[PDB]
Amino acid sequence: TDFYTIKDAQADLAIAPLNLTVLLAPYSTTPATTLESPTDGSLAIPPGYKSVGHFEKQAGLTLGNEFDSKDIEAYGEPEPIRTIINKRTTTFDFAMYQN
Amino acid sequence: TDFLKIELIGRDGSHWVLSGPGMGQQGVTLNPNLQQFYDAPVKTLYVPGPFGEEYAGKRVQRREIVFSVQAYDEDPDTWSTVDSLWRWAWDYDEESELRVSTSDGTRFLKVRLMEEPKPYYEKDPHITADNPIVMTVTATFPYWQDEPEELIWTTLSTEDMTRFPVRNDGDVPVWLKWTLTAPGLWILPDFSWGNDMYSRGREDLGRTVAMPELVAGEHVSVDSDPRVQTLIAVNGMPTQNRWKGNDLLYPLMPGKGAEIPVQLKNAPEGGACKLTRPRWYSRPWSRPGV
Repeated sequence: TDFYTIKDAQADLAIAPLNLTVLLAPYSTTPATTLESPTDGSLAIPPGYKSVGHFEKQAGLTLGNEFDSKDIEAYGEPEPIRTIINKRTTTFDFAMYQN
Repeated sequence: TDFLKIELIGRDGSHWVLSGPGMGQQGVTLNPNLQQFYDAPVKTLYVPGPFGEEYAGKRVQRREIVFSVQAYDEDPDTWSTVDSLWRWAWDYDEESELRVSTSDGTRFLKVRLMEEPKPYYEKDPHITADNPIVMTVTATFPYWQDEPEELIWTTLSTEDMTRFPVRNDGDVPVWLKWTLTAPGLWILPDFSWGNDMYSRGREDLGRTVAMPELVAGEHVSVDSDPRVQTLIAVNGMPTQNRWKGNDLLYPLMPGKGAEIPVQLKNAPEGGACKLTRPRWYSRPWSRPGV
């Protein structure tokens, strides 16, 4: 098998978030299970979610994933036999313009 | 370094060079930070006095040497062989020799395992095949020794007398040992060398003690060492019983020495006297002092 066939890379699977928006809702609002409209598969935002408007372009939106890990090493092994991801913290930050 | 060479002779006769030229040839090297190795531990006594406390004498303590070694090889099987051999070189009941050789000669210390060794790292030692062993050895006799000096005087005359040259080049007093053949009446020196430990330092400058008359076959070992009984008959006779509250009391003080006189009388077949003088030092190496 040739290298290109082994790679089987698709450019269409690369998705560029050309226009991004952030919507916030009070904790009493029913959470959004999905954003796909059941009737026609369009973009359906549940009621109670309100956009934060424009935000900075150069800053963008940064999604941060933080892993807390623990190394399990055995008495008869030099390297750690296993690693445990105790927790995974998710954060996101951005710079809103509107008041 | 080539100025200092540390070796161990195990209880089984194995020879290890832990430091100096040839170190690690047997697979075991010596780690730094070894304690109570150089100076003999001595504690001083103090009694209350007008200006605080007054000096009351000193007592020497047994050595507690805590050191560490590396047992190393490229393959785990041979490392295991070396580690087993190192463990075999030690015991609690019987002692192994630890020699330090420098420009001041070779001096040895007899040491035994004070407690069980602490080997290996936190993981299994076959991974690294290069592991430390923590040794807590003890020296019951805390003084570094050299080979004792032995002198022989044999005679065929019934009455004879000789002068044994004796000298204490060490920094600590030593106790003399005599081996006297039988029969015959022996007179042995017990010179104080100025020692006032019995308030007779100069009264006993030329003190001689006459051992009891020995019957045939009653060869005696006369050791002034406080550890052992002074008179020991080889045949089990109570020779000390016929000795009337007399004893060898004085060691050979440091820096002192002379031609001590040994006299033999009433010996039909002559007699032989052997003098053993130990060479005890408080340090593995030290320049001669006088």
